[PDB]
Amino acid sequence: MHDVFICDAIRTPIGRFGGALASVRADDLAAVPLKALIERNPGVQWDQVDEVFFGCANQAGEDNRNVARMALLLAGLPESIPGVTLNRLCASGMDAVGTAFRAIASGEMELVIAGGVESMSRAPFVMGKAESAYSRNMKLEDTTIGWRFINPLMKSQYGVDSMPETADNVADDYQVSRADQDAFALRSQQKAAAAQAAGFFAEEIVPVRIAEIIVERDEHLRPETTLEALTKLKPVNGPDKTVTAGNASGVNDGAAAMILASAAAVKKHGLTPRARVLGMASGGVAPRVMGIGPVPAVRKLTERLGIAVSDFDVIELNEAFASQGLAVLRELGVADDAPQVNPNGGAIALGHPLGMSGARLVLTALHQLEKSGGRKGLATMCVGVGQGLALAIERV
Amino acid sequence: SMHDVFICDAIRTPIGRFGGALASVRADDLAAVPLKALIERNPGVQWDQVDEVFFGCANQAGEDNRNVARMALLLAGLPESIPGVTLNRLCASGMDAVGTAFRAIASGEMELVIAGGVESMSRAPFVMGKAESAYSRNMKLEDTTIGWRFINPLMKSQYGVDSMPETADNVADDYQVSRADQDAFALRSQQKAAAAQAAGFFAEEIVPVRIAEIIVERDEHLRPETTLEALTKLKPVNGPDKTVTAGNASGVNDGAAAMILASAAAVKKHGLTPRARVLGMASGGVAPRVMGIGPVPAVRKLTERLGIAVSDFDVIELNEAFASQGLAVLRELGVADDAPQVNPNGGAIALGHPLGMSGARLVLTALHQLEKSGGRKGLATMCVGVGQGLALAIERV
Amino acid sequence: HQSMHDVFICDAIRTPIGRFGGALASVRADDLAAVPLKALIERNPGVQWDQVDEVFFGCANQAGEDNRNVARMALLLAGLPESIPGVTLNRLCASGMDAVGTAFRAIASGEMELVIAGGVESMSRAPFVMGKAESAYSRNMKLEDTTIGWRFINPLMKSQYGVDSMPETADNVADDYQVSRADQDAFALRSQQKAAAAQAAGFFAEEIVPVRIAHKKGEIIVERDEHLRPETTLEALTKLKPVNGPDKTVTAGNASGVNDGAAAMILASAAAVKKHGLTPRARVLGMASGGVAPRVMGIGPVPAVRKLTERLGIAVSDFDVIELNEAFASQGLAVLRELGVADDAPQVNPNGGAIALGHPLGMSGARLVLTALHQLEKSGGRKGLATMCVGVGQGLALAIERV
Amino acid sequence: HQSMHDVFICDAIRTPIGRFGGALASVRADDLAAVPLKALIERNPGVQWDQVDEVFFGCANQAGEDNRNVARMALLLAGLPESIPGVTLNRLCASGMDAVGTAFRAIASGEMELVIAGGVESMSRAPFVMGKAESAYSRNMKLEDTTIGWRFINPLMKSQYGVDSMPETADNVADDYQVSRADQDAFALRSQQKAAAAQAAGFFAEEIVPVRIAHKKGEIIVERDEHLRPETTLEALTKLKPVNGPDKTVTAGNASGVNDGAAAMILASAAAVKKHGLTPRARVLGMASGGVAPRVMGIGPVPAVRKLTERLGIAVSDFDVIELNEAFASQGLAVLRELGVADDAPQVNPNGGAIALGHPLGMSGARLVLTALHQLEKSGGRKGLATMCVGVGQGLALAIERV
Ligand SMILES: [Cl-]
Ligand SMILES: [Cl-]
Ligand SMILES: [Cl-]
Ligand SMILES: [Cl-]
Ligand SMILES: [Cl-]
Repeated sequence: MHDVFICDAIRTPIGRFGGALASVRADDLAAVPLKALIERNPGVQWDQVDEVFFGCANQAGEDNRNVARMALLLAGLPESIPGVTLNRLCASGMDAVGTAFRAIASGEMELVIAGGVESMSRAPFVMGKAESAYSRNMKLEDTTIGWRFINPLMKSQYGVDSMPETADNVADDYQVSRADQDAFALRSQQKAAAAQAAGFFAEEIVPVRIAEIIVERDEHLRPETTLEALTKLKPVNGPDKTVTAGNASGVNDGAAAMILASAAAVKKHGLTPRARVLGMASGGVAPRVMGIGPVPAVRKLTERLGIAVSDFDVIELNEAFASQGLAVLRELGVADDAPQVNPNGGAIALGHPLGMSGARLVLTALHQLEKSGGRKGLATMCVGVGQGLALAIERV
Repeated sequence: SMHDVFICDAIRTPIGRFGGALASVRADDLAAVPLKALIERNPGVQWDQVDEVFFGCANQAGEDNRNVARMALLLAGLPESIPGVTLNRLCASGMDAVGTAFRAIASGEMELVIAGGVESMSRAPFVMGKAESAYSRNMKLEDTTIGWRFINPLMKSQYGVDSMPETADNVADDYQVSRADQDAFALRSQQKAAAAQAAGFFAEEIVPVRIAEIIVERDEHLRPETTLEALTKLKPVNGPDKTVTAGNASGVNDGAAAMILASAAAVKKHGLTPRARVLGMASGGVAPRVMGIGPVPAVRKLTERLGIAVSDFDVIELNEAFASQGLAVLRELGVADDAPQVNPNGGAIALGHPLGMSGARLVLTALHQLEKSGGRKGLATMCVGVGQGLALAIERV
Repeated sequence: HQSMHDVFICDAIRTPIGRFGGALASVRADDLAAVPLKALIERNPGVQWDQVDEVFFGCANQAGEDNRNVARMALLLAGLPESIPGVTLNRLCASGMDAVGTAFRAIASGEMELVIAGGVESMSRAPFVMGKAESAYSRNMKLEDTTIGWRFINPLMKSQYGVDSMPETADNVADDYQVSRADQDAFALRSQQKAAAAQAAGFFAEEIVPVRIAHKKGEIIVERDEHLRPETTLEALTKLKPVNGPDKTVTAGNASGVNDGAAAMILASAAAVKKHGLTPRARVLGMASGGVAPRVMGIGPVPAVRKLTERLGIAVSDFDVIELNEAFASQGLAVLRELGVADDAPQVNPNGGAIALGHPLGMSGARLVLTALHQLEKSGGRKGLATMCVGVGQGLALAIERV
Repeated sequence: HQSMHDVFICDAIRTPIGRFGGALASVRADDLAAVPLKALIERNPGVQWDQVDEVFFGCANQAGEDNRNVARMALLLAGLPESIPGVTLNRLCASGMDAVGTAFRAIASGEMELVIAGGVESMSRAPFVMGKAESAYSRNMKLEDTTIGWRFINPLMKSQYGVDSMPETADNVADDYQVSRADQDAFALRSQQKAAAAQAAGFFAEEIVPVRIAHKKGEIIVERDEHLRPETTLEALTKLKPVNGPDKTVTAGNASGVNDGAAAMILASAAAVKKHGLTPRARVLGMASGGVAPRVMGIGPVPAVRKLTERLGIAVSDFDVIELNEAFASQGLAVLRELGVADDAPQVNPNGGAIALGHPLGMSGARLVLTALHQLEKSGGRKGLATMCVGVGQGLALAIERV
C-alpha cells in the first residue's frame, strides 16, 4: 500500500437557488476550482495527472456525460488526462475523495484530483419516452431535488419519503425536539458568520467571474438568525412535525476540488502535503430514516481503524437537517454542541449543493485541523435512500 | 499490505435492441435482474456482509436516476444495510465499476463487493433546461439516448462536438482504415457471434429477464444474415466520401451485468469459487475528435505498469463501438486485424452496446473465454466518448 | 333596406372516421381537412373555383398541425386558388356545425354568394402543450395533453363552475335527469345496430371519400368508418365498468370515442346555384345556440333547440329527421326527454350516431348536417334538425328543409 | 319581416397593449379576455345580461390559457350568465375584426339581437407545443414556440407556397412593390409621433380599461399602452439593421412587435338598443375578405378593400378615417399606393398604429374597429374603413358609418 496525501484544495462560494451562481453551467462551474488548482501549484507537471474524479448527484443537465472529463477539458488540463464521475447522491464529492485515495493506495495511480459539483439552480426537467405510438401519457418531472420516475416497487417496499419527511421520521424515532433542532441551526448560523468574518471561508474560496461580476462570498448564510425567528417557523410537513426551512439546509450551487498524491508524486511535483487519508467507509439504513446513515458508516470506519470517535479533533458532520445531525451525534456519544463538531458551522448556514458538499467537508475538516493544531479529522454525511459515508484523515 | 482480488460468479441479461425485447423494462429493475440471479446462484453467501455494490451507468437522467446502484440492490431484495454507488465514464462505466471494486478490496477497505453496469437506451428520457428568464422563448427538448446534449459553446469551439460516428470517420481518415477492412471486421464479428450463440456460449453468461410472463433469453441485436455484399451496399452515415455505416458500427441497446469480487478471506468464508484474479486497470485520454483510439494510451499504461506485453494476453476483448476504431487500435498496438485472440466470440457490432453495461460484459466474457480456451491472461479495453480509453487485465486461477 | 337571401346546401362529402391511433392517425390535420375539399373539386366541375368567397372550417384544437387557421391551410393544400380566403371557428364539439351556420349567415346577409363549410379534427395527433416559465429558474413547468378535456386550468373557473371531465358531466346529467344505466345501454345498442345496417346498405359509402395513406410498398386507401362495433350486445354493454366509479353510469360502451375525420359541403345563394351549375339539395332555415351550466353540458341542446324552434315557429315533432349528437347516451336521452321525443323515436339518429361512428370534435357538427340531409333524401322527408352539446356548457341547433 | 336588420356598435373598451414579457405578461389570456367584458358590464347598467345572444372573440393561438373556446371561458370568468353562448374565431392577425363582422352578420340575418364581439392575444404567455410520438420509444420529440410564426410546418406548404416568416413577407412586398427603406422609416416615425400625441391628448385613455396587477409590496394599475417609443427619430430608425440582411429593408423599428391585449364591444339591433338602454354610435356597413400569395401576405388588404367598396358602392376616398394595421411599414405603404391613397394622407391612422401601439394578433382587429369609430366621433367624420393583412396571404376589411 502507498500513503496518500491531500495537498492543495479550493472551492467556489456556494450560491442560493436562482442566486449568484445560477447563470453558471455545472461543467463551467466544476472547471473553476480546477483552474485555481493549476494557478496555485506551479511545480505540478499537469500532463502527469492520472485521473480527475468528481462527484455529481444529477448528471441530466449541463453536467451530463461525465462532468469530470468535461470540466478538466474546460479548465485547460491536457486532453491526455482521464476523468470519471461518481454518484452517491449527497455523498458524491466525498466518495470521489475516497475513490481517489483507494486508487493511489493500491498503487494504481500517483497524482489525482478529487472534487464535486452541483448546479441545482440549473437542474433540468426530464420527460420519459412514449412507450406506444400516440401515447397520451407524457409528463415533465423536475430534477432539482427528490424523487422522479418513481418505481411502484420501491414505493411499496421502502416508501418514497421526501428528504424533509425522512428528517421528521428521524426526529420522531430518535426523540429530537424542535427546540434542540432550532438551537443547533442557530449555532450553525453563528459559527458560520464568525468564520466568514475571520476570513476562514475566504481562504477556501476561489471567486467566480461572471461575464464582469465577481462572486466571492457564500450566499446562503443568514447571520441575522435568532432563536425567536426560528421558533416562529411552521413545519414543512404539518403542525405536529418539527422540521422547518430554518433547521434544514437548502438547495444550492457550488464546486470544490483537491489534489491527492503519493509520496513520490508529492516530491516530483513540488506539492505541500497537508494530511494523509486514513480510510473511508459506507453503510446502509432504511430509506425512511436516511439521516441516521452516518452511524453505521462511522462505526465501520472507526472499528477498522481502531480509532474512537472521541479521538477526532474535528468532526465535520453534514447538516442536511438538524434533526439527523443531532440524532447521529447522540448515537455516537458526542454532545449536541461539542466544540469539535462543525466549529465553523455547516450546511444549514452554508447550503448543500449535493455533489459538492462531501468534497467541501473533507477540505474544510483539513483546513480546521490546520488552524486548530488538531491531528485526526472525521468527515461524515447522510445519503438519500438510506446511506452514510465517513472519511478520516490525519494532519502531517 | 495489498490483498489479492478474485472475480467469482458473473452473469448478465441478454442485450436488447433499441425499442426491442427489453424496451419495457425500467433501468433500475433491469439492473436488479443480475443481482437477484447472483443471490439465487451463490447460496453460501451471507448477503448482509456485502460491503458495496458498484454499478456503471452513462445516463442517470431516467429511471436510472439518483444512484441506480442503490436503487437496484434494494429492488433485488438485498438488505437495506448494503451501500451502493454509481460510476459514469460513459462507454466504460461498467468496466470502471469492476476496476473500482477491485481497488476497494485491494486497498484493504472491503472484502466482498458486487460490480456491474446497466443501460436502458430505449428508455433514455428527453431533457429540458430551466428557463433563464421569465417568458423565455429559448426552451428546447433534447434526446439523451446517445450523443451530445446541452452543448457548451466553449467545448465546441476548442475541441468540437463531433458525433460518435463522426469521431469514427475521423479515426478512419487519420489512421487510414479502409471501408473494405471495416466491412470485413464487421462480418467477422457477426460470424463469430453467431457461432458463439449457436454453441451456447452466451447462454452460459445469460440470466433470463422476466416481464410481467414474457421471458427474454436471447441476445437480440445479432445479424447472422450479414454478408460482405450487403455491407458493401450501405451508404456512409456522414456522407458519400466517408466510411462509417450502420453495418460497421454498433447500435444503441439495453442490458445489465453484474459479478462478485472477493478477497481470499471472503472467498473462503462465503463458499465462493474464485475464477480469476484482477491484475489492474488503467485509463487514458485522447482528443475528443478521435475518441475511438482512446484504448491505445490506456493499454500502454496498464501493460507498462504490469510488465505484460500485449502479445502475452490469451484473450483481448476490445469493444467494437466502430470497426474503424477497433482496427485502428489493433494496428497501433501491433495486433493483426483478424488475430484469433481478439473478440473470438464477436463483439458489440453483433451484440449491441448498452453503454453502462458493456464494460462489465467485456470483463465477464473475457473471463468466460479464458475458461473455455484454458488461457491465462485476459485484457478488456474500450473507447469512451469525449476521448478516453480504459483497460483492465485479469488472470484465470 | 335589403332582402335576406335564401341559402342552399349543395354537394357534401366526408372522410371515414378513424379510431384514436388508428387508420387516419398518420394523416396531418391540415392534409386531412384538404381531402373533402379536393373531393368537392373533383365532384363539381361546373364550379368556377376562383369565385369561392370563403372557406369556413370548424376545429376545436388548433395547437397542432391544425394551427394558424386550418381553413386557409387546407384550401391551399387542396389546390384551391390562393385568392380564396378562409377562417376557422371553435365552438369545441359544435365547431363544424357553427361553420355551416356562419357560412349561412354570411350568404343570407348578402355578403357572399358561394362558400365551403366544414370541420376537421385529428385527435390522434393532438399535441402536448407547455406553458412558458413565469420566472427565471422556475420549477413549475408542466406538459399537458390536448387530445380532449381540460388543460391550463384556471383556479377561478374551477372554484366557480368546476372542471368536470366530459364523462363526469355525462354522469351529472344521468344523476340529475335520472337516466338509468339500462336505458343508456339500450340507446347505445340501437346506435350500433342502426349504424351496422346503414353501413351494410352502403349509406355511409355514399357520404365518404377514401383517404390515401403513405405506406411501405405503395400507398393504400382507408374507405370505411373504423369505430363501429356491429357485434355489440346488451350483455357486453351491461358488463362494462363505469368510467368514473362503481355507482356511476357512463361507460366506454355508452359514450362516443376520440377520433379523426374531416367533412365539407358547398353553400350557395340562388344566383350562385345558377352560375355554377350546382344542384341545390336543401335550404338552411336557421341556427341557434344556448348555454347551460358547464357541469351538465350535455343538456345544452335543449335551450338551443327551444330557441331555434320558437324563432322559426316549427314544433320539434315536425322534423322528419333529428340528428342528435351522441357524445354520451345519458345526455342524448336527457335531451330527447326534455324535448318530448321518445327514447327510440324512429326519426332520431336513424342511421346511428357517434356512439357507433365516433366523434372527431371539429368535424362532427358538419357530419350531422350532411347526414341529416342525406337521410331526408333517402326517406323523402322535408325538414331536418341537427343538434349537439358543447363542452363547458353549450348547445347548437341547425334546421334545414329539403328542396 | 324579411329585410336585414341594421346593426349598431354601442359601447367599446380595451385593455392597454403590453410588451412581450412586460406589463400584462402575468395575466392569463382567458382572464385578460374577461377584463373588457367586466368593464362593459359596469359601463352599461341598462342591459339585461341574460339576453346576450352570443359572445364572439378572435384569438390566433388557442393552445395556451386561451384553449377550448376562449370566448366562452372569458364570459364565464367575467361573471356573465352561464346561459350566454360563445364562439372563438381564428383568421390569424384579423381574428378580432372577423369577430366583429361575424357578430354583424348574425344580427343582420335576423338570428340574434344583442351580442359582444372582441379579441384577445397573450403572446407573452403563448405556450410551447410538442407533437405526439408516432412510434413507441420515438427519438423525434421536439418543442416548438407558438409565440409567433410557423410551427409543425407541412412539407407540401413549403414546396408549393413557401413558409416565409412575416418579416420575410414584408421584405418581399418592399421588393415587389418598390417601397424604400426611407419611406418605411418615415411612415414608422409618423406612427410614433401621432401615437405619442394621441396618448398625451388622453385619446387612448378614453378607450382603455386599466388592469390591476399584484406585486409583492401591493397592487399597481397598468393604464398606458406600453409599446410606444415616443423618443423615436428618423436618425435612430436609420441606424437599425434589416432583420433579413443588408440589401433588405424591414427592421425592428419599421415593424410592429409581439404583444398582449384584449378588447370588446357591444353590437345590437335597433330593438335591442331600445330595450337595453344602449347608446348607438355607428352602423356596420359590411365586411369582405380576400386572398393573396402567402409570400406577399402584406398586400392582402387590397383585394379585401376592393371587394367591400365595390359591393357597398363607396370609394376609398369617401372614408373619413382609414385604420390600416401596421404589421410592417412596407405593406402599409404598398396597400395605400395600390388603393390610390397618399403615403401620409391625414385620414389614415391619425392616432398612429401598430408600429407604435403593438400587435396582439387576436385583439388588433377589434381595436381597429373601435378606434376607427372613436376617431370618427372626435373628428365629426361619417364613414370609416378598418383593414388589415393576415399571415398565409389574406386581407380583411370592415366599413362603419357614424350614427
Ligand atoms: Cl435528491
Ligand atoms: Cl454518448
Ligand atoms: Cl374537450
Ligand atoms: Cl403567426
Ligand atoms: Cl384612431
